[PDB]
Amino acid sequence: PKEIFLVELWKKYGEKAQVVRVKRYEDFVKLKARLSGYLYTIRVPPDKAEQLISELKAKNVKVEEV
Amino acid sequence: PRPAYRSRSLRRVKVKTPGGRTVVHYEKRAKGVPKCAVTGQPLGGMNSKVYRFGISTRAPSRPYGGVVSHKVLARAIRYAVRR
Amino acid sequence: KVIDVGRVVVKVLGREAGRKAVVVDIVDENYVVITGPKSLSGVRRRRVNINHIEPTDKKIEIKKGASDEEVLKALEAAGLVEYMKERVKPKLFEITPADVK
Amino acid sequence: MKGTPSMGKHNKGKTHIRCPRCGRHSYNVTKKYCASCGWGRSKRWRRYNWAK
Amino acid sequence: GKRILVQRRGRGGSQFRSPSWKRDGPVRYPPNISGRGIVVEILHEPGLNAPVAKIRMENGVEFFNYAAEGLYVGQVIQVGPDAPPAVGNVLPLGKIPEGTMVFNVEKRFGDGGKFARSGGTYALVIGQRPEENKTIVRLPSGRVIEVDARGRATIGIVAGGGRVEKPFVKAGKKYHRARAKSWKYPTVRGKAMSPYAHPHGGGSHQKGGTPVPKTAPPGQKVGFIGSRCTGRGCVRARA
Amino acid sequence: VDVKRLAAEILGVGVSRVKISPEAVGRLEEVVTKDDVRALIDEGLIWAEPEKGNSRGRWRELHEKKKKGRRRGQGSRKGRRLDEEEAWVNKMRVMRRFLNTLKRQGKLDPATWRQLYRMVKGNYFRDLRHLKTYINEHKLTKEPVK
Amino acid sequence: PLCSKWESLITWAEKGGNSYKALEFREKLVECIVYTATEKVKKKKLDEAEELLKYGKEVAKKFNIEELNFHIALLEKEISKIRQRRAQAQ
Amino acid sequence: MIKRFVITEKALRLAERENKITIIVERTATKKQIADEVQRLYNVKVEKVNTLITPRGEKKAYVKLAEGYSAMDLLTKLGVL
RNA sequence: CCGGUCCUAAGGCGGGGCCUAAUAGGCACCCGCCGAAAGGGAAACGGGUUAAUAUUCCCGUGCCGCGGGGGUAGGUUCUGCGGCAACGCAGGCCCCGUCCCCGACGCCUCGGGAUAGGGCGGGCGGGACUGCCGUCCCGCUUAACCGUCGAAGGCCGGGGAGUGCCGUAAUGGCGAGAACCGGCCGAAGGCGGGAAUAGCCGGGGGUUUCCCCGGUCCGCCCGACUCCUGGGGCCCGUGAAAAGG
RNA sequence: CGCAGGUCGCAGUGGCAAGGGGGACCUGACUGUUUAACAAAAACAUAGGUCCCCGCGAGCCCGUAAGGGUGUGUACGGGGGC
Ligand SMILES: [Mg+2]
Ligand SMILES: [Mg+2]
Ligand SMILES: [Mg+2]
Ligand SMILES: [Mg+2]
Ligand SMILES: [Mg+2]
Ligand SMILES: [Mg+2]
Ligand SMILES: [Mg+2]
Ligand SMILES: [Mg+2]
Ligand SMILES: [Mg+2]
Ligand SMILES: [Mg+2]
Ligand SMILES: [Mg+2]
Ligand SMILES: [Mg+2]
Ligand SMILES: [Mg+2]
Ligand SMILES: [Mg+2]
Ligand SMILES: [Mg+2]
Ligand SMILES: [Mg+2]
Ligand SMILES: [Mg+2]
Ligand SMILES: [Mg+2]
Ligand SMILES: [Mg+2]
Ligand SMILES: [Mg+2]
Ligand SMILES: [Mg+2]
Ligand SMILES: [Mg+2]
Ligand SMILES: [Mg+2]
Ligand SMILES: [Zn+2]
Repeated sequence: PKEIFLVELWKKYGEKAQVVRVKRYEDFVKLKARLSGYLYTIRVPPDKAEQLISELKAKNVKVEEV
Repeated sequence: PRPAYRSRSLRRVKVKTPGGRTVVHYEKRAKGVPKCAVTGQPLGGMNSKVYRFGISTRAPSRPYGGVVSHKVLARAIRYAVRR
Repeated sequence: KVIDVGRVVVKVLGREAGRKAVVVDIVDENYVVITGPKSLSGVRRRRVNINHIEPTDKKIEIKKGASDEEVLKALEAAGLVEYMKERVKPKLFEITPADVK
Repeated sequence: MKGTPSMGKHNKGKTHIRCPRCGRHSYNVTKKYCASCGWGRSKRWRRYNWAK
Repeated sequence: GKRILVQRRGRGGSQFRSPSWKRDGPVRYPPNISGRGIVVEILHEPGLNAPVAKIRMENGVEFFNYAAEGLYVGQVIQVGPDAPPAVGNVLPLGKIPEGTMVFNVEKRFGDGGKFARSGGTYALVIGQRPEENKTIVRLPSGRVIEVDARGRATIGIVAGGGRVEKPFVKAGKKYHRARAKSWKYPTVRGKAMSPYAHPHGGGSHQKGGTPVPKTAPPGQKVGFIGSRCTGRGCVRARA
Repeated sequence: VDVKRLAAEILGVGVSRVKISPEAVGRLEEVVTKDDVRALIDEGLIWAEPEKGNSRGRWRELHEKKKKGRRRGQGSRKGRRLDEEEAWVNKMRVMRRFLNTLKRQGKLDPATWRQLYRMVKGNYFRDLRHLKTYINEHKLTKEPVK
Repeated sequence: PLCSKWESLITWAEKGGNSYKALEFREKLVECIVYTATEKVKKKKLDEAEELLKYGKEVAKKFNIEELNFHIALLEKEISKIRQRRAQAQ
Repeated sequence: MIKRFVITEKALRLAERENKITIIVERTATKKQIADEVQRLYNVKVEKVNTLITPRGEKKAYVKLAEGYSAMDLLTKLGVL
């Protein structure tokens, strides 16, 4: 598993994921892009997570809550 | 594999698991780093810890790279320029 | 002085070690500007520590702060162009720890 | 010590194993031949006339 | 049974052999060295009697020589007839001036060096007889011999001298030395055995033996073996 | 089957701490699987007795007394407790870092520093307080060291 | 500074037109600051952490890295909580 | 190459819970040959083969069928259950 | 992905040859091979499951070797770029050769850094006891793997020092280049990701092991015989080799 | 780690754990080794001393032989006695 801090970098893997897992906390949200090779995690502010989640759904990437 | 763990060839590493057990992991020791062909000292840029063979190590950007130290190369070039 | 404008040198350290160049400018007691033309020898134009170049007995006549084509025309005047393409080869098997203590 | 205590050391080692040619527990693993039929040192079968 | 210790040694059992795998290689001249070389290493070799120099020739040939005293790592040495008689140089014996101390002396050219190889020893070049290609040398024992003038020697004395002047203070110290050598350690006196195990073994008051002739057979040829004389009188007659 | 062997694996405790209620003696003969044991554990008919931890109440009371100076007299010592070699290491580091700081701040001249440095190494000073008194008594600094 | 090797590589990669590498070096710069500062806070080396956070705030301004600001705010919040507990205990 | 099926309590549990059939084969059969034989005889797809040699000298294979074929259905079809 | 399997050690066997009345007897020579389940050496960890296997089954998260597809950097006579330098950075592709290095190494001793483990005070939950006191006990965990950071040590640039000056646990260091300033390479391990969704503890409801709820915390200390690092000393003793990289 | 004070017992390293000491002679210098199953020693070994055979195609030893050990060695060395 790998951690990415930049949203722009993470989206390259997020757009190609088999599934994106969402784990919510009070101050941040973990988004985990499950690719065939690696699980890519990014921590984002909750407002950013909603925007990112909407874009992934619009690109027909599966999003699940864990 | 049990007498193989009685020898000190492998590191005995004690680790606690997420299940609450403390186990011993038997791990390999580091390989020696590349050394200068003249002085035998470790070469700069290549003395990182490596635990298995088959891993490509990048040599410094210099003629003769990870073969001799910069000190040996500079002196040998000074000799050749004159000679 | 040996390391002067026009003195041909061979860099001994760095990525460009072993390549011939020419001193074109003097900055201070530690640094001179060498540009053994990049298209000719592979040394780009920048300052260099005088401890990282070995002087050669060959010297050319050029002006202070000379440019790359002025250096190029002077090397062919002295007929050293093919000299400035050969890279010095060390003989590592003749070095012993006594020399590099 | 030569009796019962020393017998304790015959618990783990071996001189002979089973021979692939004759099947007896007679193949000397160090010498690499069979003490009964000679396999490994003799292509002919070992058998002496002093043996019945 | 009854074969005595000297007879069992010849069978070459493990306890009588030299553990020569502990060493890097034989210390001998290669047959075709010439030119200049560099001393690249000076090493301790287990079981040897002197430090060993590793020499690299210009053509990349490496060989082991016993290190001359004063030889240093990085020194340039010269091999051949043109070589000056300086310490560490390897010269044909017919070219070495008289009165010169030399070591690792070949008896015939190409044998690799035979005489004056132990630490602190040397041979003296006494004379030259070039009409038959012979050099006269004095060996460490004092014996004067003739050698092939084309054979090679090294200039100087063997390094590591004075080793035997310091006592082996303990039995354990000699024990560790013996393990790098071929010696059987330790030794039992003949008169400490029973008669079946030695000619000296036996009686209620055990005694040594009188000398045996040179024709004595193995198993009888122990003690003094065809000795010219014994004791202090023999040393006096030797002088 | 031995129900205690199975129960210990399920409860994750030693067999020595598995208790089987005597009211379930009728049901012990019917146990076949570990799931059967899990039924009995759920019904409370099999449980684990809490482990014993040695109580430290007596030790904690004694530990406070020893901090006040009690029970460490001549008659209670059987061997060496003070590491003399470690004491030297502490003594050198305490003194040297004090003297080296004074020199780095310019309060001590290097000639005076060297004399005190060698005197510290020579076991002249008993402790840092003794070193300070010597410095103050002999006016080795412009201002007294606290 | 601790993460100056990454600052130079970003300039070097950008000056060469390597947009992909400049992004990767940008990621490594944030990793260097956040990972090191987080470890210092976890070990309660608050002074070492604060110097990293100060430098982190400057390079975030220099390179316009929004995610660096978000993670610095999180770590500063944890630092104040640690300091709050210390002062109360004192 | 197949000698018989194993229909023990353990084998039947692995059929229902892990989609595996258990067979006894010739001791010299390899995992490659076992997978080929099962596919040819029964027209299923084999995911993987685990093998062992029993203390009585017989080779046993736990053959996991791919995710479109039922181990329980195959045993019923063969009439070995 | 745990061992064998591979490699060579001390040594051994076979063919050829030489010896032998002869062999199934001997072996200095040539060729090959064998020789370690404690040496060298590719790659897996945690949780769950069974009557009985568990790094092997199942779940999750990975790694190695070999091969292929796409993208990218790069290339397409000719060369990658930066830095005074130590050295840094995606550093094109295929074949062949040579060299070097790693593999690869004792004992004694003493400084430094960690981790396993242990403890103290507070908190939350649960347990023990009853004559008096209210104390005592248990849980509060975090694998491999990815990233980043890196102590000692070494090195680079500046500097240019004898009224010396800088030190250590100890030995001490310096125009054969000190102090001091800036930098480069660089452990165990830390931390984030893994990962709380697991496990544990407590409270409930089912049924046959499934579901729900709450906690999984704060601040300190000791600390190895385990792991890492460096300094010093000893030897008439010097502490393997090869595969592989 | 120390100081001052109070105090109990027959007994305070209270159990556990834990040298009796000194003088002299003979003898082997010492540590070490030994009769597995009646001998542990003053016996063997030992460092040190000394003598002998030997310049290497040697000396001494093994093998029927081919050949071998010492020797990957060389008198500050190999072997053999006391
Ligand atoms: Mg092994
Ligand atoms: Mg090892
Ligand atoms: Mg017997
Ligand atoms: Mg045997
Ligand atoms: Mg021996
Ligand atoms: Mg006797
Ligand atoms: Mg007799
Ligand atoms: Mg007689
Ligand atoms: Mg007699
Ligand atoms: Mg007490
Ligand atoms: Mg002391
Ligand atoms: Mg198997
Ligand atoms: Mg093999
Ligand atoms: Mg079991
Ligand atoms: Mg507590
Ligand atoms: Mg000390
Ligand atoms: Mg007692
Ligand atoms: Mg005695
Ligand atoms: Mg007896
Ligand atoms: Mg007895
Ligand atoms: Mg005696
Ligand atoms: Mg005497
Ligand atoms: Mg006599
Ligand atoms: Zn047989």
